[PDB]
Amino acid sequence: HHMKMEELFKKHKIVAVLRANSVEEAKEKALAVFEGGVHLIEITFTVPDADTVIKELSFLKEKGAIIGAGTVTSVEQCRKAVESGAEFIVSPHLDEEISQFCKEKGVFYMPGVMTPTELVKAMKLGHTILKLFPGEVVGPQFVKAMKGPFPNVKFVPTGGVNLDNVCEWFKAGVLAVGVGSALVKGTPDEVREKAKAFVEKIRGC
Repeated sequence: HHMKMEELFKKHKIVAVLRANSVEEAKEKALAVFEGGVHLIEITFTVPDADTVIKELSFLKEKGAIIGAGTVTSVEQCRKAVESGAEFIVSPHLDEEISQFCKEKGVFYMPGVMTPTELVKAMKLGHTILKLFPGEVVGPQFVKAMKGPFPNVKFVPTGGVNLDNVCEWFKAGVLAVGVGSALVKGTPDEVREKAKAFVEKIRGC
C-alpha cells in the first residue's frame, strides 16, 4: 500500500501521534482530532490495548480516517497492530524484523532514524519515507541537510513540531509532520480546536 500511503501523507500533511493512558481516552482523542480535520492517526503502542483501540476506531475508519500504529518496537506488536487493522506502522528506530514482516504482509512501515548512517541502512531495506525522531534534536536543519545527499528520502518528524515551527518544517522539505501533545493533549473540545488550528496553519503554508 506504499504509493497510496505516500500520497495520503502528502495530501493530509499531519499525523496525530496519540499517547493516552486508556482505550477510552485514546478513542475520544482520535475522534476529536479527526473532527478537527486530521485524517492520519498514529495510535502509539505505549497505549494499553492499543490493538483494541485501533480495532474499535473502525467507525472512524468509515469516515476516511487513516489509522496506524506507532511506537512499534517488536514484530509481536506489529502483528497485533496489523491484525487490528493498522494501515501504517511507525517505529522510533529501525527494526529490520519489523521491516521484513511488513514487506511480507504488504504493510507500509515508516522506521525512525536520527543519523545519515541510520538513514542509509533504512534506504537499503527499501525505506525512503522515514520517521525523523526526535525532531527536537534533529530539527528542520537535519531535513534540509539530507536533501542534497539523499534527495529521494522524505521525512515525517515526530517531536519538535508546534504551531510556531510547523511551516519551517515544511519549508525544509518534510512530506508530513507527526504531532503529539501539542495536538492531542487536553479535552476533546480543545483537541478538536488545536487540530483545526494545525490543519489551518499548514494549509496556510
